[PDB]
Amino acid sequence: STGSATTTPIDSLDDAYITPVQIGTPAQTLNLDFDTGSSDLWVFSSETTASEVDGQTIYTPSKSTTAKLLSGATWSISYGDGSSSSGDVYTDTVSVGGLTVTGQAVESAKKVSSSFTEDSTIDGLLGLAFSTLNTVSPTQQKTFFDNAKASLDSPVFTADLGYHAPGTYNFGFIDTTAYTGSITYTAVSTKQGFWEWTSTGYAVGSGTFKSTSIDGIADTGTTLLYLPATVVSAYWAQVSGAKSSSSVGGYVFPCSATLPSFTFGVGSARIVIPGDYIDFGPISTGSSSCFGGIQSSAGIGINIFGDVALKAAFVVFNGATTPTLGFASK
Repeated sequence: STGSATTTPIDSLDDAYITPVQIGTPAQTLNLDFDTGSSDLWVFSSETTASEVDGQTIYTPSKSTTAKLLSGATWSISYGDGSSSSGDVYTDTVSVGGLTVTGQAVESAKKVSSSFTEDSTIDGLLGLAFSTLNTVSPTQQKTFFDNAKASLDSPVFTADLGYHAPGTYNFGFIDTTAYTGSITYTAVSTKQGFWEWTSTGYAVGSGTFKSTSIDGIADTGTTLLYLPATVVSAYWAQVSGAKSSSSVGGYVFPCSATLPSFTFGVGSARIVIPGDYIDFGPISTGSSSCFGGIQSSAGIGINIFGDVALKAAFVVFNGATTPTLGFASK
């Protein structure tokens, strides 16, 4: 089997991407944030504290003839941005772009933190990291991809995120029309539960490529590109007036600037992020200070190849017995 679904930016900055997902019988369609950095499929629901729902579409398990309470199971997750959610668990039928999994754990939120409430466009998350990170207790549950894998034509999914435009998540096949050149595959460590890999270096604009190993994670659920402070300083030093602002929370730059590109290495291959992809707009409405899309990871503990990086590539998440990642230009 295969599936193919369009993913759409939630706003004009590509702050996140939403993909429609069918849950239950009859189908209830919710727009979920597909997140290769986590492993829980959770949704706003009829159980979510009413004051914490503000415009999201909710899953109502009592209206699904295939929903079954997973007795005793609870979940609770905290994300790198400080947000969190928790609740109980149902199993139900879940379909993405024509690909159906029966018995998928659907984690129903009883509580969500303010940033989720405040974003009316995201009805939940669909985790695509390794199932070892799934938070359901006392019986850990499998991701949608893990449950689908054996049925897929090939045990892979691909992320093709757009810049200020829709893109595609495919399951079970590699669309050879969706990229240019060849796909370069690189090794993955699953030891932390992530799609963790080692970039071979970087360049700023037209500058020379610096060969240096950068371990980090391919994370569709993180907006920006988070890299070591040395790399980030070298980038922003090429932008007149750019500075790191403790009060804003990262590098800002004059909105009048033209940003240089940023290149990252995948083996001997190179992925070029155009400068425009690094502009996240005014820090507050009407400001002439703009927020940068490349930020330091120094306070995170891990480097994160988020959407800013991934949207410049066609990315293969290869879930073969030994997982690997593939990157192609497009």
